[PDB]
Amino acid sequence: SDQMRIPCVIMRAGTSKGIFLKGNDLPADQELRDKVILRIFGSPDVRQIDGLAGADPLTSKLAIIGPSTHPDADVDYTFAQVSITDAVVDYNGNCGNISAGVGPFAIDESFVKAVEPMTRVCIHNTNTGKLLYAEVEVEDGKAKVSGDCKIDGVPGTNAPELMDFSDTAGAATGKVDTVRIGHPAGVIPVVSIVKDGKVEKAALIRTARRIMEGYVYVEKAKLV
Amino acid sequence: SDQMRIPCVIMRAGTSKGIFLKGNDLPADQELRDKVILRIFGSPDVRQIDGLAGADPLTSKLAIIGPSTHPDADVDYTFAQVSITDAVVDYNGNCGNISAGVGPFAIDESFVKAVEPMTRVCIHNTNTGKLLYAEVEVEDGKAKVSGDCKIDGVPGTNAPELMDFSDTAGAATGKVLPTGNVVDVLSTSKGDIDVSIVDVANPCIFVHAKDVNMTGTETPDVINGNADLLAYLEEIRAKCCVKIGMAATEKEASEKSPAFPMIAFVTKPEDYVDFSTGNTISGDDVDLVSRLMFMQVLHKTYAGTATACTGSAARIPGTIVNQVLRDTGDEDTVRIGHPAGVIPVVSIVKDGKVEKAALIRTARRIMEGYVYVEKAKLV
Amino acid sequence: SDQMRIPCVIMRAGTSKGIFLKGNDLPADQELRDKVILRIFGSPDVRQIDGLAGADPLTSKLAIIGPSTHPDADVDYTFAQVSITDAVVDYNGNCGNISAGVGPFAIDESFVKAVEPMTRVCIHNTNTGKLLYAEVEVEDGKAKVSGDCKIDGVPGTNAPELMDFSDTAGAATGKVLPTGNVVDVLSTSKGDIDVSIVDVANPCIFVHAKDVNMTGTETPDVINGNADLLAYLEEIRAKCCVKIGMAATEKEASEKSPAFPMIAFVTKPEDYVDFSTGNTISGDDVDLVSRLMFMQVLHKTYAGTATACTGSAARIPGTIVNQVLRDTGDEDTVRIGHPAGVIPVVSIVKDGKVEKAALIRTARRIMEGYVYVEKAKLVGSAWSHPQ
Amino acid sequence: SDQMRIPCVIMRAGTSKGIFLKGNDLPADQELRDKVILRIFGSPDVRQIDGLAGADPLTSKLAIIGPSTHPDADVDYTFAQVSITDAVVDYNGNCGNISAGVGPFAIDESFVKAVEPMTRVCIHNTNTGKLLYAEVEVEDGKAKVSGDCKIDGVPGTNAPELMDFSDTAGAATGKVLPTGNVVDVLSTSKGDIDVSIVDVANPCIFVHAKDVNMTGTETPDVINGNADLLAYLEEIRAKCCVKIGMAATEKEASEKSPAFPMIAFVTKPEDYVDFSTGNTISGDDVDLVSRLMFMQVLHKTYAGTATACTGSAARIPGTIVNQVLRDTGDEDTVRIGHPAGVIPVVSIVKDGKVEKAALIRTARRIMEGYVYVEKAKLV
Repeated sequence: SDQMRIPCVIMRAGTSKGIFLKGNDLPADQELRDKVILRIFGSPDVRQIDGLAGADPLTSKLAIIGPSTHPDADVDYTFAQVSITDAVVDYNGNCGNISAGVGPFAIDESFVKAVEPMTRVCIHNTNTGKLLYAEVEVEDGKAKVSGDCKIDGVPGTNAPELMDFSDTAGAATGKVDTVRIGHPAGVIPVVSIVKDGKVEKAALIRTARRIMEGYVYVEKAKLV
Repeated sequence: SDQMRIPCVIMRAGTSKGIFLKGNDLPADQELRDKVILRIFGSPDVRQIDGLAGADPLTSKLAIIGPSTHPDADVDYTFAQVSITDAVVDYNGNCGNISAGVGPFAIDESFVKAVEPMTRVCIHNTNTGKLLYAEVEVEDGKAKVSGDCKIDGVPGTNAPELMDFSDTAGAATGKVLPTGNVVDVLSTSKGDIDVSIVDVANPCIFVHAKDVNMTGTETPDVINGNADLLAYLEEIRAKCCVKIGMAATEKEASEKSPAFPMIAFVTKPEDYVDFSTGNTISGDDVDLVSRLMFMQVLHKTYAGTATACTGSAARIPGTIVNQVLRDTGDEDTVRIGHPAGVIPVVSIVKDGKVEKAALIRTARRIMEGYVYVEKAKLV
Repeated sequence: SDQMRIPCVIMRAGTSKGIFLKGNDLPADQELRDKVILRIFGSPDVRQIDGLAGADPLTSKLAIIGPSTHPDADVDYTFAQVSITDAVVDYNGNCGNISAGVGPFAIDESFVKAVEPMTRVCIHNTNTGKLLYAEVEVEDGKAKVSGDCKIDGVPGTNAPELMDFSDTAGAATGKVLPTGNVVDVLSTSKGDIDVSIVDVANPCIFVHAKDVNMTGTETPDVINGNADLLAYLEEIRAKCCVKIGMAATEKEASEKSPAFPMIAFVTKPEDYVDFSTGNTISGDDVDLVSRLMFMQVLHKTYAGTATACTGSAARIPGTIVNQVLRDTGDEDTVRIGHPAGVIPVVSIVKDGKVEKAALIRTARRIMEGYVYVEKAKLVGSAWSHPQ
Repeated sequence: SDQMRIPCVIMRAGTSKGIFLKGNDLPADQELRDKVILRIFGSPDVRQIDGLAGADPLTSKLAIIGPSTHPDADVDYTFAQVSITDAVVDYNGNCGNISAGVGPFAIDESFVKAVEPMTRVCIHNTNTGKLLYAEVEVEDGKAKVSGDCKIDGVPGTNAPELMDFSDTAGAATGKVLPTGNVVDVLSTSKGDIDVSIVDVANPCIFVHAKDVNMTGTETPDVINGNADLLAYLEEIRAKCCVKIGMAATEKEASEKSPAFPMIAFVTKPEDYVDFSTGNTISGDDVDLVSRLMFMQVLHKTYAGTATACTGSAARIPGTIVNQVLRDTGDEDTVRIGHPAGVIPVVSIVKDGKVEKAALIRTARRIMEGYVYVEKAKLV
């Protein structure tokens, strides 16, 4: 009676931790939808002590997953950066690491039919409108977790997943092979192709796994 | 098939977030039990990115609940701090904050029969051997969550829980007054100073604000920008550490016991500025003003175990805390004026015996479900 | 340990209980899939004591739900009647009852975006190839459960769901009117008799109650009473079965095919007695009285598929059902007078093509969580005959 | 928002199926409790189409589990028979089969610490005040499921569990022979009949098969299929219920106490068909043939309690059971032939008192999760 349950899963998506929710498990009204996300995350609060998020920007992001609204997509995906300090749910942009969780989650939730060795998943990003391509290793109707692929920022080794960003060209503007990078915590290669105005492939190897599934509670009285 | 499922609860307990597991859901082999815990939390990792914990010691604490092995206790409770950067599951002391979630957990899981208005849950701490008494508000078979009691560290208000720490008297030491004195005069690099050493919940050393050259109502920014004060308080801390048996040497105390005993400096109730909010706390709302150090640095509020210890000291005739304390007549509450507010503690000590050391906490179940552990990482 | 967990939902779907699973949560290997399904249900075992099924075929049904395999469909849906008594998972037909829960399941699981006050769900049935159209009441991202609608076989009242079988027009024969004619003269051991054969959801034969020496308003004791009427109705049924191409022989029709086509005798709205409560149903409540045989015996109420078929025939001008129907005008519902109450159906036919043939159903989620199946009983044997 | 969630477990316990709820998960108000239970089960309704239960008395059973309320017991267990046909939840007895899931449930839920090979669980049956003891095979913190033990009425083979019903004499009356007699003649609408009433684990009424026009070896279909036998068995049942203080009227007995006492009709050993397989159970394999009625209808196997009670009666010189029983010689086992085969019970009555009442059982968790209940059905 004091609280309400919401189904909810938590993922490591690449170098991030995401909280994953199904479109229908959230309020239709945007005002209430935002209050409820803030309550799940434990925002606004520097410690995020009364909610699921872990007080770092890398561990305070949302993926809402729903039925595809695009004839060429298996699944719709809405990303949000949930502010730690402010009452703000920011829907501006795509998260490349978080989109690495989407495919495996879509398979494990039967939004996409599992095909052994490898399932191609096509993701419709809402914030952008653009399509992403995930190539997912599948074993027994579920996403493979184990294997020998190292990405920097995550201890140990996991099943590789290829993300294709090639149709991201246009992001905000509407206008536009393995190359290294010495980012904050190591190194990272990508399969770029530079040809003026068309992007052939922008593909990189990510990694993901499900950490938890269950129900978050959210206090009713705090939705005054 | 790749991953393994373990039943699991996440709670806010006081100003902490903990993971609450049941005894039987964990392997009995200590060595592998700990490999699982580390895997559940995501350690070792600065970022704890491949686990449930939030990469801060406040959000990296474990609670294993099981059947009571003590005839007066309802539930057994084993605490552990799970290291972030290392592969250690440290079961050493207890944690006063996390214990706040145990009563609500026991009720919601039906370890204890729900009784309306309030359910008394007696918790046997495993790490320590001591009992804690919880007074939980209950409604419709569950622990009440909503209400209008406020605690520092947690936004908003909630339902109160009464945590009595009376049985932790002589925690670290075996005695409420380890030194046998109500005030000890301590030799110091800067001359003699008066100190009062009390051991309830955790050992605490008390000093007059004047004797360390402060008004007592200073601000965290003023206090932390005083290398000289800090060097001095640590010096005093370390000497009493040696004095009460917790280290052989001041170096050892400073290096290997940085946390306990704690040190606080006290004054009489007077008006002061709430640092966090720029507003004035009237001296009429507090029975004394205190400034607690924790980890060679000012604690921005007041630690739970320091609260129980301060209140206990208040009631022992002759301690620095008792001298400074505004007489409370028949009120058993003492009101401690910390930097950002006032925290009440119910404190009854008759004849050197602690009969109540009870503070108000709060707790809330955040999530329930199953954690996943990768089978290959347990090799 | 000893057991493996599988996600799982139990639903009430129409007057049935179904176990609803998701495509990727079952094994791909067909032989192993049926194994796991059977362990879930507790079959074979006449009591089904070691699984979730209720040991009655009403409560031993399966729905596998996964992503759509059809351009116009939101979701794919596979049905199966799990056998109580033998190690068999029977994927033959479809169940208009079980599919009543598909729509709500799809919404509650976010396979179809929730729309208030109502979501249309397009269901692609695997066993059959046809599409089904669910109109579902939604509130706060979920199928409504509470409401004022009453269905027989379910205590109390619930939120109504519209289930449209109009895409099962000519499913069994390829044509709505398997003969081309709205009425046919059929030869009989008792003379010629008029018959209308319509094929929506399932083929039905329709007969004037008068032409079988009935008033049309009798009772399950009275009808089942005289063996001449029972015998004569099987004759007609078996002969039509042959005529529309589903048997080569009356004998074969009535032994290898006793369920379909079905047969009903019909009259205009009238007062008549409900056998279950000696009460009286006014003729203004109904748009025709009708009496349905199923398995050589009177059906005590009305079969789902017959309902959809009857409503359709009623709108096809000429047919016996259509001749005997009360005008409805603006109202698309036709109310059918069966022997223990009045079932309704939404029926629109325009220019020989059927647009709505919709039953009113009800559904509700009963439980969600994890079924356990014991791994040792899944182990692949050399040969397993329990005899 | 239309529906409420209730945590919930389904188990096969022995040869029955049960729903296991924890104490704090059901409302405190008895009337609201009983309305919730009915919604969870789907009652009343011949089909139980809108609830969890299976529309057969053996699949409409409830166990509620809570903390122990008895100084020698690890856990509390309250049984209820949920009526299929009526709005009735019946707490007047124990259930032997269901009680077999209680040990496994208590361990899997951490009310009892798991001990490898075998964990002893002492169980306080609420309804009756008596204690039963269970010995459970544990592996990896949970009750074992897999094994080589066969119990007739459940396909395949499982981990065995030893159930001990020795502390359960006079479960409802306070006396092994509540009338004082081994045999009483009862007045009846068909004239005088001999009955033995024995109260061990639960009270049972034993009758000669022939005194009711049966050969004793009939089939659920054959027995469930004649109204008169059924109406007459209930008359006997109801009358002995009143005669023993569990009811005021015979009408009340059939309406408010339809579960207990139970009634069985018995015969000397004979060949009979096992309805569930079709196989012939040989007369040399049993010591007697019993047909047990439960909820006005044949009990399709045999009750755990009725098993304890039937064996005890076999050892009391004079009872109908005793009269019909093949001499066992040195063997302490009595082999009871029920409709689905054979159940053995180690049964020693030393002239007055029950020293052994022991059987083997088997248990399995089938599903964990949340039942939903429609809020509007409760207002």
